[PDB]
Amino acid sequence: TCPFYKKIPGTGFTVDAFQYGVVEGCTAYFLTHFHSDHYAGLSKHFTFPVYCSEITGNLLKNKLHVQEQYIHPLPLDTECIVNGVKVVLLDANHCPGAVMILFYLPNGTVILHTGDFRADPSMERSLLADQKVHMLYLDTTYCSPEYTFPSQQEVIRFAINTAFEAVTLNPHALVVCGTYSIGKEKVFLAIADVLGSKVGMSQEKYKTLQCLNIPEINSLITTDMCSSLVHLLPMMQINFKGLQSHLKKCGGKYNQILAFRPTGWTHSNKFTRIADVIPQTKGNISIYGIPYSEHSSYLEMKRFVQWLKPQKIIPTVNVGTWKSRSTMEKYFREWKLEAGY
Ligand SMILES: COc1ccc2c3c(cccc13)C(=O)N(O)C2=O
Ligand SMILES: COc1ccc2c3c(cccc13)C(=O)N(O)C2=O
Ligand code: NI
Ligand SMILES: [Zn+2]
Repeated sequence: TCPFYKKIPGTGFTVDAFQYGVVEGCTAYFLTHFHSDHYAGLSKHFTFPVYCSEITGNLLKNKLHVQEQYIHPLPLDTECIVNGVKVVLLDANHCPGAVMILFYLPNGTVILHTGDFRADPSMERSLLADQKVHMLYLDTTYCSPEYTFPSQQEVIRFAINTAFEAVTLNPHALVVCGTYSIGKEKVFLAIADVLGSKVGMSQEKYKTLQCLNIPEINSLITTDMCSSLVHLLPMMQINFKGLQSHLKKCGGKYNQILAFRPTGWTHSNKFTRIADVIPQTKGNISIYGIPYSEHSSYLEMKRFVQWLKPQKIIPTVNVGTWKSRSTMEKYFREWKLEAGY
């Protein structure tokens, strides 16, 4: 049962629809980015063409072992023709390799699928400025006004300052950052840079980062944990028990852990500004939850949609309940009446 919001009308295209078997009529499967809820179903035994960014294609080949004959990477900001239809991939400001897709239908309809994105004013000067867009398939993850969080710049500044202070006060403190999906790499890269260290991680995480075309990555990451003052761990280990366990394995090199858990929005945001964020502490371990989002805030999403002025909006997130659907449609109507389209 492939949902309608993953189908592109007038085409043989689906978007992020790999867990529904052979979709009837689908001649090309697009993947917006390498996140689990979006590539779900893709495996080494997929035998249909997959269209994606170069970075996403690297991850499909090396992490999911999809055969190269079915991986069709496309450059960004470049008009391409897929099965007789003009398409453009645009940077989504989400995770590495994440794209939005512009479809130019033969009948003149223009469709923008945002994939997952964090709307930014720089998108208002992309190839979208040249385009009337009739249908918008919109990442509505945080489509409610209570969803406020700081800029990525502000969050990284807090993380850098917090880590530099803690390690300058105690040179025997270890910094740990939690990760699961790709994305939010700036958190641990910026901290390692201010500490003059490479980032140590597992072989599997190292493999993943090697696929991301990050400039000078070999100067920034390592599998030699002993040489690193900043360690990556699975997000599930970012707790007092998991961190105590990791500290023991470091052989008495460290006597303190400062850990960061990059989250999306938490209602702590509704009460606390980034400068007033405090950690959870138990003994010699402190855990900071930092609101580093790679999705649009409500205000960022509203600004983007009011600039784009689409004729029709199709939400791709929070579609499962009538309450969420009615809430989002109320906001779309508000935005349209305020802006005048
Ligand atoms: C369990 O934590 C996640 C699982 C899946 C995803 C995800 C994302 C952000 C942040 C967290 C997650 C995301 O952007 N996407 O697409 C995902 O699939
Ligand atoms: C199972 O838990 C998730 C599955 C998918 C997603 C997700 C996210 C946050 C937090 C959790 C999840 C998210 O932001 N996005 O985009 C997702 O697709
Ligand atoms: Ni995502
Ligand atoms: Zn997602």
